[PDB]
Amino acid sequence: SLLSNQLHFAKPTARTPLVVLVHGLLGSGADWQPVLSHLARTQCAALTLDLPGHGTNPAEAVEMIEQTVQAHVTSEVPVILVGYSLGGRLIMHGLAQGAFSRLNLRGAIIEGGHFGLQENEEKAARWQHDQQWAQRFSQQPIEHVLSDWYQQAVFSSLNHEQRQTLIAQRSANLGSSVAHMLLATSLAKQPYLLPALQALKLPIHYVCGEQDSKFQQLAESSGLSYSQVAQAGHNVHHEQPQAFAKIVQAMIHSIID
Repeated sequence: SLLSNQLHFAKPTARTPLVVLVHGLLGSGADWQPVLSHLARTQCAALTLDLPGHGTNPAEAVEMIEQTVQAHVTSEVPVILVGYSLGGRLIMHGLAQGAFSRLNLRGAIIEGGHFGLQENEEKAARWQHDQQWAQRFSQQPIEHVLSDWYQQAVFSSLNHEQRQTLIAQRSANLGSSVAHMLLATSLAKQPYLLPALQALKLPIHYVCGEQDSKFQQLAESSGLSYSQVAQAGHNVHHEQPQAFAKIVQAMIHSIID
């Protein structure tokens, strides 16, 4: 069993790194098409994947990501893991646990992934918050829930037309499957990851949008190398796919000739 997946551009090899792209809650591998359009010019292979409960197919998610990437490479192929939001957190969690140790990992790019909450008080509040969203996704019309989801602060950069486009695209999701994934990977349950990450020899690069105050402050205070993208909020790969692809290219350039 693999996650739903698609290989792009080229055969992964020692000379052609594999860029693994992992979307966030409500998204799918199709979210990466704008970035891939720009990355096509760079010698690499890319792998898009659908997280459990997502796509046209509605420790565990992490294992399945590792297995799906492993199915496309040998130990000689350099791999870059790129994750947006939940996808970022899944990658960071795997990295903190040593879960990708049988891949030739050469870098990671994390776009708006939360390192975790530090205090039981916040974790409790987060669990309530996540349960309330999950119930909404379970039992209310998805377009109603999505209309509120896209009013969250992380999406402050978006205009009405952008929000409406996303509401429409995301309304294909199965509400119950979204809710389960939300809870199963709730931030409330996440160990704080930043110390484990800081200790890795692997280069880890954080990407934030300048208009996303919450994740810009996380990026800025993390001590990790980071890009802060002008004229973008949380979802940089949607808002500024060319700038995002340039960041991925820079890491590819850093690992091979």
